[PDB]
Amino acid sequence: VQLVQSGAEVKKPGASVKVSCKASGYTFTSYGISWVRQAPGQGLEWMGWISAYNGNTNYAQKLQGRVTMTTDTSTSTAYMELRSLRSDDTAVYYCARGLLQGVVILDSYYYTMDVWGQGTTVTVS
Amino acid sequence: NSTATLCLGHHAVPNGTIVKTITNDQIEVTNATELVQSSSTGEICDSPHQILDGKNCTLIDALLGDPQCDGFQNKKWDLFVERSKAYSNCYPYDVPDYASLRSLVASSGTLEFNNESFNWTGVTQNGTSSACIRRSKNSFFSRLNWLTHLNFKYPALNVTMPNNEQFDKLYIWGVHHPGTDKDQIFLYAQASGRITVSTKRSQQTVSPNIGSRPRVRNIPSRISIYWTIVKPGDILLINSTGNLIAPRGYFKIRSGKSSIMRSDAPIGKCNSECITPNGSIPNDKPFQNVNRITYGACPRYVKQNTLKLATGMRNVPEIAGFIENGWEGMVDGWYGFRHQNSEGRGQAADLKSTQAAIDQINGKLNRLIGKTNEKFHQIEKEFSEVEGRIQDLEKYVEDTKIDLWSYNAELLVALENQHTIDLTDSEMNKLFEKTKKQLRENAEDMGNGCFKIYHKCDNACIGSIRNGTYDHDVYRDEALNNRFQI
Amino acid sequence: NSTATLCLGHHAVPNGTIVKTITNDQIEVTNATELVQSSSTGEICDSPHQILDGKNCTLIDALLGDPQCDGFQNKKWDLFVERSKAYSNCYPYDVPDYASLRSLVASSGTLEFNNESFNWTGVTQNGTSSACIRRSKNSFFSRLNWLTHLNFKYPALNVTMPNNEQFDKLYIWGVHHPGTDKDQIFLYAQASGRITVSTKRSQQTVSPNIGSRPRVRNIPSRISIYWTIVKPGDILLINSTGNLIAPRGYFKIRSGKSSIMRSDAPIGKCNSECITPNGSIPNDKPFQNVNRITYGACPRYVKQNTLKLATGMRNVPEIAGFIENGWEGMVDGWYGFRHQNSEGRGQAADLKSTQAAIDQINGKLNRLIGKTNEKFHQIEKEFSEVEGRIQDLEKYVEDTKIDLWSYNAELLVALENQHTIDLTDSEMNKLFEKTKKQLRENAEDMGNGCFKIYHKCDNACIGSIRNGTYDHDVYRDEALNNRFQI
Amino acid sequence: NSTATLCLGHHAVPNGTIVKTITNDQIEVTNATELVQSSSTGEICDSPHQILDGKNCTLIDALLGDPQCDGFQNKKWDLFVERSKAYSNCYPYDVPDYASLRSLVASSGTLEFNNESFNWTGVTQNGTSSACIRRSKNSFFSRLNWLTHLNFKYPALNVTMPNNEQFDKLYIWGVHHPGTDKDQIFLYAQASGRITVSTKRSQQTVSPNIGSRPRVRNIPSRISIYWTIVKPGDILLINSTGNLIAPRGYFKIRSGKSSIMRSDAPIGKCNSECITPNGSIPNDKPFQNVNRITYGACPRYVKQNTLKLATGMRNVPEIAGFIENGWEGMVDGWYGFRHQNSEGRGQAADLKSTQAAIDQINGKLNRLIGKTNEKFHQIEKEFSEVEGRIQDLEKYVEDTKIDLWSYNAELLVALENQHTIDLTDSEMNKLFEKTKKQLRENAEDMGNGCFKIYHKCDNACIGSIRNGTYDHDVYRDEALNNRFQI
Amino acid sequence: IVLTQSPGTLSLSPGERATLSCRASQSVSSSYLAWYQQKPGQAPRLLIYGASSRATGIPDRFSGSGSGTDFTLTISRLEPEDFAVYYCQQYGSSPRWTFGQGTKLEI
Ligand SMILES: *[C@@H]1O[C@H](CO)[C@@H](O[C@@H]2O[C@H](CO)[C@@H](O)[C@H](O)[C@H]2NC(C)=O)[C@H](O)[C@H]1NC(C)=O
Ligand SMILES: *[C@@H]1O[C@H](CO)[C@@H](O[C@@H]2O[C@H](CO)[C@@H](O)[C@H](O)[C@H]2NC(C)=O)[C@H](O)[C@H]1NC(C)=O
Ligand SMILES: *[C@@H]1O[C@H](CO)[C@@H](O[C@@H]2O[C@H](CO)[C@@H](O)[C@H](O)[C@H]2NC(C)=O)[C@H](O)[C@H]1NC(C)=O
Ligand SMILES: *[C@@H]1O[C@H](CO)[C@@H](O)[C@H](O)[C@H]1NC(C)=O
Ligand SMILES: *[C@@H]1O[C@H](CO)[C@@H](O)[C@H](O)[C@H]1NC(C)=O
Ligand SMILES: *[C@@H]1O[C@H](CO)[C@@H](O)[C@H](O)[C@H]1NC(C)=O
Ligand SMILES: *[C@@H]1O[C@H](CO)[C@@H](O)[C@H](O)[C@H]1NC(C)=O
Ligand SMILES: *[C@@H]1O[C@H](CO)[C@@H](O)[C@H](O)[C@H]1NC(C)=O
Ligand SMILES: *[C@@H]1O[C@H](CO)[C@@H](O)[C@H](O)[C@H]1NC(C)=O
Ligand SMILES: *[C@@H]1O[C@H](CO)[C@@H](O)[C@H](O)[C@H]1NC(C)=O
Ligand SMILES: *[C@@H]1O[C@H](CO)[C@@H](O)[C@H](O)[C@H]1NC(C)=O
Ligand SMILES: *[C@@H]1O[C@H](CO)[C@@H](O)[C@H](O)[C@H]1NC(C)=O
Ligand SMILES: *[C@@H]1O[C@H](CO)[C@@H](O)[C@H](O)[C@H]1NC(C)=O
Ligand SMILES: *[C@@H]1O[C@H](CO)[C@@H](O)[C@H](O)[C@H]1NC(C)=O
Ligand SMILES: *[C@@H]1O[C@H](CO)[C@@H](O)[C@H](O)[C@H]1NC(C)=O
Ligand SMILES: *[C@@H]1O[C@H](CO)[C@@H](O)[C@H](O)[C@H]1NC(C)=O
Ligand SMILES: *[C@@H]1O[C@H](CO)[C@@H](O)[C@H](O)[C@H]1NC(C)=O
Ligand SMILES: *[C@@H]1O[C@H](CO)[C@@H](O)[C@H](O)[C@H]1NC(C)=O
Ligand SMILES: *[C@@H]1O[C@H](CO)[C@@H](O)[C@H](O)[C@H]1NC(C)=O
Ligand SMILES: *[C@@H]1O[C@H](CO)[C@@H](O)[C@H](O)[C@H]1NC(C)=O
Ligand SMILES: *[C@@H]1O[C@H](CO)[C@@H](O)[C@H](O)[C@H]1NC(C)=O
Ligand SMILES: *[C@@H]1O[C@H](CO)[C@@H](O)[C@H](O)[C@H]1NC(C)=O
Repeated sequence: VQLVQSGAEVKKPGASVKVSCKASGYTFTSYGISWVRQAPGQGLEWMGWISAYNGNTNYAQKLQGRVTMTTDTSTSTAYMELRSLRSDDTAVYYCARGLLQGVVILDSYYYTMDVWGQGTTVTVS
Repeated sequence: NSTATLCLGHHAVPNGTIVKTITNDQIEVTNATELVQSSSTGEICDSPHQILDGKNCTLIDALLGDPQCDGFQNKKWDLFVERSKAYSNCYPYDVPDYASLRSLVASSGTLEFNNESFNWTGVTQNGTSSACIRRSKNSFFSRLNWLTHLNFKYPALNVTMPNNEQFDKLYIWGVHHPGTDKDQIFLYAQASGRITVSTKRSQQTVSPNIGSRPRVRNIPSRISIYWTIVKPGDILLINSTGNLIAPRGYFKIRSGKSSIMRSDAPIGKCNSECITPNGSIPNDKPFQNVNRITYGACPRYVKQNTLKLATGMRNVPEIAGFIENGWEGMVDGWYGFRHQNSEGRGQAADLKSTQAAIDQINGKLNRLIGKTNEKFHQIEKEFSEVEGRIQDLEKYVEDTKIDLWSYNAELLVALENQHTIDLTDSEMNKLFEKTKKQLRENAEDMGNGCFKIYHKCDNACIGSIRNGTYDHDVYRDEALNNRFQI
Repeated sequence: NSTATLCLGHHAVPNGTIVKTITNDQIEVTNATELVQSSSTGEICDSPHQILDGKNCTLIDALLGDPQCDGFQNKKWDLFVERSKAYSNCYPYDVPDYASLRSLVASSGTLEFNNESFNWTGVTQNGTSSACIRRSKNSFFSRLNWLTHLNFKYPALNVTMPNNEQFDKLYIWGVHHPGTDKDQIFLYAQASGRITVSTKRSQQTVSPNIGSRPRVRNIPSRISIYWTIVKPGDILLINSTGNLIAPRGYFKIRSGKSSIMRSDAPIGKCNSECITPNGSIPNDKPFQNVNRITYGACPRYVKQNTLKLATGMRNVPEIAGFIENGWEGMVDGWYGFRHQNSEGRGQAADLKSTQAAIDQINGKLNRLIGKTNEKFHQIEKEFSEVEGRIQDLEKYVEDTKIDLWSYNAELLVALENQHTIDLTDSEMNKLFEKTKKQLRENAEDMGNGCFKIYHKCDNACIGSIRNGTYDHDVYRDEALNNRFQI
Repeated sequence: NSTATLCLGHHAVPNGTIVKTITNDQIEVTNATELVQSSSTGEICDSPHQILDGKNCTLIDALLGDPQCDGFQNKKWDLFVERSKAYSNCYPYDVPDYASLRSLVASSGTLEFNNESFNWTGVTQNGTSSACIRRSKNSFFSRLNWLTHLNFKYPALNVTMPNNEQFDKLYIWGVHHPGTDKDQIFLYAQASGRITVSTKRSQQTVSPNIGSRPRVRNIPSRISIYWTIVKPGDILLINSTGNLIAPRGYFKIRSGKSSIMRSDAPIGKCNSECITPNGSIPNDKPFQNVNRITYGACPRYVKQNTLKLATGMRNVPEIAGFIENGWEGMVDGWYGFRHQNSEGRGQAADLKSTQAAIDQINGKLNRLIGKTNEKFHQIEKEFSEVEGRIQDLEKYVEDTKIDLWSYNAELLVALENQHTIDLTDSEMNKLFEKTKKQLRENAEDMGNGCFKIYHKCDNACIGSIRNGTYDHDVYRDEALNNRFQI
Repeated sequence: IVLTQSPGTLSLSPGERATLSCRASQSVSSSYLAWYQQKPGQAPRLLIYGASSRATGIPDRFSGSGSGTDFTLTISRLEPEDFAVYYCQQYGSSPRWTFGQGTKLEI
């Protein structure tokens, strides 16, 4: 199973960036897509999750009102648009397979993020 | 036509599963999972617990030093496995309060033995018997020293062994009960007298009892085994005039998770946190029906052979909606819409309410699977001999525990199945009310889970209704014209 | 007039029953049933279980052969009833670990005894005492052989009795403790020595103790009773120099459902599966408050004097419907209709919602009523002596079991009553929603459980509505002209 | 304007709490209370129970009469507190089945002792030792009489003490075990012999065992302590030739609520029904997580550190109503209305539905608070020595009880939280439906918990709606003209 | 909730046993916790799902355990390829994940 992210971006403060994540090897609408931010240094900050199955989202409180997530079933792609970029947002942004959707989860495997993208390395300012 | 019918409904399957509820003993559901583990793998796992296979050796035989148990010297274990084929092949012996010593050593978890130098002057050491053949030579228990007279004298022994360490010392010793008086004189050159072994806290006095006993391995005599625990700072004093089977040192006592189990199951290469006499079992399900004797992170033992937890909707197998029946043709989700309009028929699932119901079911499942309680040393649950009131109490306690956990398992499953069903009915009703409030005055409820929409409504219109974007005012005048004729 | 009122509602009773729910401690319901059996019939039934009435005998005295117990020889039972009037009338004796031997025989369930020919040479057999008068003659226990010297000699006995049977043999034997040394010489012509009784797996050595004891039946001496269990293939060896109360044979040990109970209740001619010390009780109710000591297929013992399970609707004492109150004048069913139209005021019952409620209540009752816990041999639950640690543990185990089952009974009843009330309120709402959906746009909800139907609706019309055959398109034009004034 | 909006909703708080339900491990609620008492006050209060502080004495030391325990003579208690600092300061002794005597006396609850005149002729009374210093003088246990020879003779004793009282007499006596034979001759002028103490229902025979033991307080000899219970009408007979530590009288055995506890907590001054080794605790919460050892009206011990019982509604933090979110700006109740009309915005709480929800919550709380189970004497729960089978059974029984009560507490809290949330959601729905029914055909449901009222509606009509006095007929013509465009 | 990494294995060497652990501010279900390995220059990969279950192909040495509020990775014997930043993941009731600060396991 593979997740392929878009290439690197360089943005000026005040601009927005839309990062794509293309899925291959599994039914796209059978799982959600989670976005995680790896800042220079520091740990992994979770940003949000969107359900490819039904379109539901969940956002980190620090980014509420700033990030819009969307999916496209026909292309099996997910997008995350981060608005009003500031220099604090320079980081490597990862997409990953999230929760199982449409099926009752009995195993603990499906509560983890087992497939990760490459990381786009978005630079702000 | 000039109107459309929008029906709401839910999925169904050709063959559902029958589950129990508080109100309905046999309710058919679309899916269910088993919460009782009813089978084992047949093998005990080497991981994560250290398993010591007793083979032909019992724990006490290993403790005393039966020559066939030489391979068990200074061993450690998390679980000692006692085989039904084990037998003694050394001098016949008995142990007053055998069960207590077996439990004591089993819970200690080690046979580590440290030799000590006892004075034993004026007597002979390392007595042997033809009953205990070690390497084609007469021998004796490897952890016991059979003392006999020296030059036809056996002076009284008063031997002191202080405990200068920081741990409890377990001393195993015994008393020889000769078959006849000639054996008593031959070995000790005097009358039986008595043996007193004492510490500052306690004392044990045992008298030899000369007499004939049924021969075991051609030996008419017996050795009785006694044990004492010497606390740090205490002193072991052995006062004896004869018939003493002396210690050669001490065993360590530790606190821990060690225990002993009786099982003939083979030991294999696997990893399981739950060991039973039938072999290891998975510990995912909250309950098991394999055995009452368990070690490690095992499910609770219940009497029920099966308990099925609903993980789905009422089946209600087969235009009409959820009021009349379920829809067997849905594969995309659990809840959805079906319609008849001016273009033709169609169907689409409502995936948000499906996921809400699934998330609630996932919640219920999370609280049961993988929450196993871990237990180690426990009481004996199976007995080979009739004993008395203590055995009766142990059996009563285990039967009480089993009856109460079986009750809890039955009530838990019935309550969770009732709540799962009520939740899926609630989700169906919430979707129906959402659609009714969105349509407002542009549609009427026909009583079968469907709405009659009194205006032309194309597939974009139906899709708008399904995804929550229907604009009420746009069609209001047309609908009122159709509904009331102005 | 131009419109009609159709009210929906449910029945009520002048005086209901108070039950507990999760939400409310005292909710009045139309009907409730008792789930705690609080009284017995006062007599023990002799069917289906075999009951042996001990009369003046204890189980141990029947075992040993006290002359008054001659009528109990070779008897079998499912339940042995020990009377508070029982007393011994034979040579005084004591039994170390009395409770265990009593449990052994009670569990075995039989006094079947087979005689064996022991060598017993050189001694005088069949010793007697004035304490044990059998048939106006001095005698002794019928299952014991009091051995004394022969011609002023008591040669050492070494008597072998191999176990060549396929079952365990229970041997009962004892040790004589003379009041004086003159009695020791008179009876045995020598010093006490010691008695050893052994098998391949065990040995018991008991020394006689010469001394005066308080006179019982004018006897200053005692007999101590010991027992041994000989497994198939084993050998019983008795090594004795005097003071031996020899066995005359063996008792069989069987596995089964037999037990011992202490009860002064008469034994009658009746049939009951549950026996208590207070007599037999019905076992239809899931719980009982008669006694903690039970035998057979008994209800669980709880502390609550009463637990009432709702078997009906919430009682709301008194046109208007279910929102404000119930209807006390209905006798045909639980749910129903009332109407007021141009012909007059009427009433009819809805027997399908009523039957649905009855079916769900019957389901709950069928899961609760007639399901009991069959248990036979148990621990002792009442004590006449202060024993210490072991008695304290037995009491603790029973108190814990009782508190846990009382909790389970209380929670179960509160849950069942909460679900019964929620279900019957749901059935009322289902009937109301069904009627509303059937009426469509021809009626308005008046807020009190009644519909105002905006057209003439005679008794045929009301009947059509009640049975689900109302066609709203027949009266639609009249209803809209009345509702919206054109 | 020509149209008003009336929204219904419920309160919310900026930061709620998390509780567990049947369906969701983490549901946010406005309020919750703790049901587990996780901490003690640190002191054991001297009321309502009578507490005897053992200080430097153990219960057995006080029973025997250790010189340091003279302040405990003839004392009574409800709870005896044994300190970890207690030590013996008298002649070294051991008690076979120590735990049983300690439990026996702790259960009796008194050290009341009545002296009796035993004949004890031919022997010297009141023997003393340098180990037991009472008033800077050699002494012995105050409740024991160490008998020695008189004029180098120790005649056989046969001493009768009849029980002519209506209560059980507890006699404490012992056996002297000299370090050497020289001490045996010095004290008794003869061979060890044996001591027999008997009653009509019992006999105990103990032989002295002469030999060296490790010195405790410079004494190489030991005294073994034995006890006997004499029933009303029975006789105590002591037959002894030497080595007897005679009774001086008897202790009463009474039934009661007395027990013994091990604790180093200071004794405080308060009224607290529940005492734990960590101090007294409040007994208001149904569960506790302080200790396993309890006395009095204590909460049940569970393994959870916290269990939170919801006492409010789902928080649903943020015109619009209940369906979209809660109202954080409402502080005068739990339910209410918001308005938007020709005058402006408004808001008012509905206090009747708030009180109904509160009354139901208060009902659940009353069922869960101050309903503890009072327990007194129980099994020992903590051990300092490795004893074997009996200790293992006691530990198993307590572990089973704790696991079952922890399960019951977890299930009960999840059950109460799910019912509280379902009931308050039902109350919200009842208020919405009541408003809808009152409005009849003068308003439409907008889908977000709000009504669109199709007429000019000032604050007087809004108030009429809130208090249940809205007359839909007076506004019917205006509402229908605006709503349907007649 | 919030997780505290409390790094205890910052400096180890091949052949040593790791005691790397994670403490939650609140107790959590064991089924909702996982361990991840992030090598320099690469996206994190899942190692352990639940408290002790191995996910995809992985060496047998990566056998962890834990319960309640305290979870441990317990790497049996380190190899040079195992030096990486290890993250503790906690899944909540809502479809939300949280990570710890990360324990850097280096030579
Ligand atoms: C007491 O009796 C037993 C058995 O009756 C004797 O034991 C037997 O001794 C012979 C000696 O040749 C053996 O061959 C048998 O196998 C033994 N049988 C059993 C069951 O032990 C014992 O020797 C007798 N003791 C005395 C002192 O006469
Ligand atoms: C030891 O004392 C008891 C009682 O003090 C003696 O038993 C009494 O014996 C007489 C006749 O000798 C009887 O009339 C009494 O009823 C007996 N009383 C009891 C309580 O048994 C006993 O005989 C004495 N022992 C010796 C050896 O003299
Ligand atoms: C048996 O040995 C013990 C100790 O080995 C002897 O007890 C010691 O006696 C001396 C005086 O003789 C004391 O100073 C010691 O403190 C004692 N130690 C202990 C541990 O008791 C005992 O006397 C010996 N008995 C015989 C008969 O030799
Ligand atoms: C039931 O659920 C399990 C796990 O979600 C799934 O594998 C199985 O196919 C389901 N069965 C049906 C009939 O839906
Ligand atoms: C156990 O004893 C039997 C006796 O025949 C022997 O064949 C077998 O090899 C023994 N097993 C071990 C492990 O010593
Ligand atoms: C007895 O056997 C042990 C076994 O190692 C030996 O060390 C000791 O010296 C022997 N003593 C005698 C007297 O044979
Ligand atoms: C204990 O040892 C001493 C040493 O002199 C001896 O006199 C005494 O009889 C011994 N006692 C026993 C019971 O062995
Ligand atoms: C496990 O073993 C016990 C005892 O041998 C047996 O009663 C039980 O049926 C066995 N269960 C299974 C699943 O093999
Ligand atoms: C809803 O469905 C309609 C019809 O397909 C479409 O035109 C509209 O854009 C959809 N809206 C959303 C938010 O999906
Ligand atoms: C209650 O139910 C019983 C049957 O279980 C019936 O005999 C009795 O008449 C009922 N009482 C009422 C008031 O309905
Ligand atoms: C029981 O004993 C009493 C008193 O000796 C006697 O009157 C009665 O007849 C006895 N009954 C039987 C059945 O032995
Ligand atoms: C002893 O009594 C039994 C009773 O049946 C009898 O058979 C046996 O012959 C008697 N023996 C002697 C020596 O009296
Ligand atoms: C019992 O008392 C008598 C009194 O003469 C005495 O001779 C006998 O030895 C005593 N027995 C014991 C065991 O003390
Ligand atoms: C056992 O019997 C033999 C037979 O000669 C005898 O010598 C021995 O003393 C007896 N022992 C006992 C304890 O009765
Ligand atoms: C049954 O007997 C016991 C003991 O006599 C008594 O405590 C209990 O109250 C009795 N119960 C009934 C219902 O008679
Ligand atoms: C329903 O009631 C009406 C009343 O007249 C009757 O005509 C009709 O046949 C009934 N239908 C059924 C199915 O009972
Ligand atoms: C919770 O309820 C208590 C009363 O039991 C009250 O004192 C407290 O203020 C309430 N808290 C909130 C946040 O409502
Ligand atoms: C307990 O013993 C110690 C020994 O040093 C002493 O200081 C203390 O005062 C004693 N306590 C009492 C209450 O006698
Ligand atoms: C004490 O015992 C002796 C010997 O049995 C007896 O002579 C004496 O009278 C007794 N003392 C009394 C009865 O006070
Ligand atoms: C023994 O001491 C008690 C007081 O403890 C005293 O009353 C009694 O008279 C003394 N007897 C002798 C013989 O000294
Ligand atoms: C209660 O006492 C025990 C034993 O001293 C201790 O382990 C436990 O932590 C104590 N509980 C509290 C709440 O302090
Ligand atoms: C309800 O409120 C209206 C508006 O203020 C008022 O006129 C009316 O009297 C009130 N009725 C009651 C019962 O409070």
